[PDB]
Amino acid sequence: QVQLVQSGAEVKKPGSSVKVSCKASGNSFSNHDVHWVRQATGQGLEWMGWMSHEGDKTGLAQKFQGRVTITRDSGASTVYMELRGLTADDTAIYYCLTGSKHRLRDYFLYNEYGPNYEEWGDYLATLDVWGHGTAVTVKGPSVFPLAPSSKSTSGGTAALGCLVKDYFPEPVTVSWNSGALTSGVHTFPAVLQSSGLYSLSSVVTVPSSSLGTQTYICNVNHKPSNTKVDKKVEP
Amino acid sequence: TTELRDKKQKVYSLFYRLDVVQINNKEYRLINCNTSACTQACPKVSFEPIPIHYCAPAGFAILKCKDKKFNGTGPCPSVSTVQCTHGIKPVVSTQLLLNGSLAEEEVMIRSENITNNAKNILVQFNTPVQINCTRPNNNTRKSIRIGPGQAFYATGDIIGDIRQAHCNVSKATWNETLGKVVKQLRKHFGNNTIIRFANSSGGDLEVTTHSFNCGGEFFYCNTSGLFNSTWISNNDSITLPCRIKQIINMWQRIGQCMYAPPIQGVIRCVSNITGLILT
Amino acid sequence: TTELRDKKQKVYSLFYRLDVVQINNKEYRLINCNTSACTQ
Amino acid sequence: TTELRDKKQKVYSLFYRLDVVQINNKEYRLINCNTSACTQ
Amino acid sequence: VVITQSPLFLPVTPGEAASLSCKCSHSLQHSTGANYLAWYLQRPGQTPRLLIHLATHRASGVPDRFSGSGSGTDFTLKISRVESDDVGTYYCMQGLHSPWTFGQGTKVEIVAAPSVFIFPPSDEQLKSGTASVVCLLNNFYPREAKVQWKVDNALQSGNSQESVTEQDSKDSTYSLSSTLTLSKADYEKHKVYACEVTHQGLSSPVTKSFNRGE
Repeated sequence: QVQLVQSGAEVKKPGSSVKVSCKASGNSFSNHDVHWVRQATGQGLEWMGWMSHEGDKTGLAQKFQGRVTITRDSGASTVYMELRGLTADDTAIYYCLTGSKHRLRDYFLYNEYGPNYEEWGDYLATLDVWGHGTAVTVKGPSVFPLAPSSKSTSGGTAALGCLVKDYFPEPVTVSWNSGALTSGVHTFPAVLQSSGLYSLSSVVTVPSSSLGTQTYICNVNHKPSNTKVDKKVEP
Repeated sequence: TTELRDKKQKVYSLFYRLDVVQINNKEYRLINCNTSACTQACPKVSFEPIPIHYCAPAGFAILKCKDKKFNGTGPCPSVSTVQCTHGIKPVVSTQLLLNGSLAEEEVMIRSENITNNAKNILVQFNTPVQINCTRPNNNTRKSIRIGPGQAFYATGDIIGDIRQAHCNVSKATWNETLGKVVKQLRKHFGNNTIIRFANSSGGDLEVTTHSFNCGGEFFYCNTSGLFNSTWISNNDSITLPCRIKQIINMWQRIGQCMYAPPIQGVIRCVSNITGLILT
Repeated sequence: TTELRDKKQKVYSLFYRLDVVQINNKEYRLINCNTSACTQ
Repeated sequence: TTELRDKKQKVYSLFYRLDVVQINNKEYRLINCNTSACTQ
Repeated sequence: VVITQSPLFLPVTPGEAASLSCKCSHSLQHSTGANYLAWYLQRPGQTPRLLIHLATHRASGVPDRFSGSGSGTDFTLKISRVESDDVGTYYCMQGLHSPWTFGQGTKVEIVAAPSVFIFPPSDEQLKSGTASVVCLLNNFYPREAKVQWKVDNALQSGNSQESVTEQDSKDSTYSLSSTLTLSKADYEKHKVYACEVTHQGLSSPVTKSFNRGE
């Protein structure tokens, strides 16, 4: 159970470059191949490149040809992946990970006048340990009440919420009544608006009965801007 | 590798642990490869000793004493001469002399210097001492085509009476002859001395055990079973444990080797101990 | 194989079907190689 | 390639520039190899 | 070298079997006989877990209800007795041809009409010159739903955005919110604001509306 540690989240301008680093407990990149895989929100896994733990082989995906450098310090203590010419398409979580290989011999022809001619070839076997990833992203929100009304109430239940409008960048977190209210909460994924700012809403269904007596406060946290908002939602 | 210079072929073969050595299942190595190259003896050629006669060119004479007595050097009352020598079989062996000529009268003791212990002592018998040696292994020869063209004879499988090869000696005969030898010894050391026999001082396997030929196969026998006795002041049969080796060094010529091909079927050579090589 | 004992090169040549035999485009073999070496 | 006809070994040695010639650090060649086999 | 996974989306009744296809344009069999194909499950919020390696071998600790088969170009992952822990995206990955590549994934998941709620813009937001109206579709299944915003019955387009939650683990439903955004000026030129909703569970579309002011 090797543990991989990755460098922290970064925000980068379109056109710049990121260099992500990774360490493995017990200096395991000496003995186990490193891979890089990325994944954009809601999208598939994309293999980026690798280096053999022998340090005698590197390879990249076609898409990263000319874009990416994979390197390691001496003694393989830290591994690095540099991606240049960033665009919004490169906004993703970047994973460091390991895997095994079966270096099988394909071509071979024995020679009866000395050594033979060998041509080894590395073939990926498995992907073992995944790092936690590094989020690379290529204004604090306004918080408005979604007030419970007759237009949000039926059958003894009312809906109410908070609209978390116009923030950048991701992420934002929302709780209700300091975490005390969790049942019937739906906090929706953010949407990216034309302006380049995000918005989301959080709603909760509660007994209509309780509107006169129970207080509802949504707690909104946007760490990037150090914005912390508590908004009371009234009928 | 086979004839097809491209892909190899996983094969197997048997090898005595006297031929191979551990590197560093486990990894092993042909012992010769640390000293020199090794050549396979042709399967057609044999090693059977053949009687050879020697002749001198005109102007030179072959002189031959017929004196039954001889100290190893000195005047011979009865001298004859011959065209050529009698047929002598080139029997290469150590310690125990095989298929030689017999002595007349009594057992003969010959040495460059009896008083010096650094010299050897030659002992020639009067009566052939039978020795019968056996290798009870009806083994096969899984020959492998390690060309291109040239073929190698590997060791197939070993089946039959899985017993260690050994030699059979008539014990009473040995005791009797040994005694006759001791009589001689008495005659050059005194009528009040004690004679003890023991094995060699160990060291190299070739000088330690008994090396002799036997139908292409090379035997190494523990002659402790023979040379273990004593004499004072004034069946039965013996089994001698033997070992087999495919890689050996002849005449002690370092820098070279020779691989004898295995022989199919049971082997059972026969010889007669005619002399000894004591020290 | 060539003189450059490190990298090889692909070549071609013509041979009569009386000289070569099918193994087992297709694979063929110089007929002599099953009997003995050959000298130029 | 040492005696162990299987695995090679990295070694080094000194050679006069009168003995060797550049091919095409840099790559060099024993001058004799373009003319014949050198026997020691 | 291309990989196609099939189906793209697979709903499975709890306890029933599932069968996933991964096909490659080129054989994944090495000349030694091994097929370098692997299957991975990625659950929501997690890094991928290896299920099957070398086409047919379960990975360590993988329950025996997962099994892989296939050779050459066509490969299968069978899951017997599917449960909520098996929900997520399944990726195959070829390891024979450099550069190595993941498939695009098969999404695996386990009628309810939405309850529809509408929220006028807050007085505080209006103060700042913008009006967002929010429609909530709550606890519906299947995931396909359509929201159409009307303003004085005029169809709106290009001024709204929607977001859907992940499947609720307890009731197996989805919820969706849609937000219509207008300037204060446009918002104050109209009276009826309406969210019209279409879903498999509704025999005819449902409209939630309010009148600006009251």
